[PDB]
Amino acid sequence: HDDCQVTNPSTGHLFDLSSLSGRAGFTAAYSEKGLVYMSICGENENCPPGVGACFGQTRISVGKANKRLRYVDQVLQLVYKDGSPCPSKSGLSYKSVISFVCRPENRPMLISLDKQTCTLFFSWHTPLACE
Ligand SMILES: [Br-]
Ligand SMILES: [Br-]
Ligand SMILES: [Br-]
Ligand SMILES: [Br-]
Repeated sequence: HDDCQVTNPSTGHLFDLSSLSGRAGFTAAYSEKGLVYMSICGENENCPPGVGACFGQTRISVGKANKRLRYVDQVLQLVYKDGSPCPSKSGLSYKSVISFVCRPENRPMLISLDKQTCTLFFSWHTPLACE
């Protein structure tokens, strides 16, 4: 239903990330000194309009925001696609994959940047991802 909510279809458990939404959003550490700004289920006020995540140093987009929350194998996931053109001979764009995993007891982390696909992979351990 693409409103920052999703159910586990096997159990009907309703997951909801609306409590993390807001333009102020969050940041994740990037490299030595940089960061990435990110808003959940909406654009981030530090990024260009419509952009849900962007590099701190440049405000260059690594994904357009959306509310299409998905459930797969106990993980909740947002995928912000259509980022800026990345350094790529074949014309790829940056995208951000944001994975919420259960923590029964709340900052995103960048765990990987796959240069092959220009995809930034983030993880966020949160009680919001538990059932
Ligand atoms: Br940066
Ligand atoms: Br949105
Ligand atoms: Br894309
Ligand atoms: Br992790």
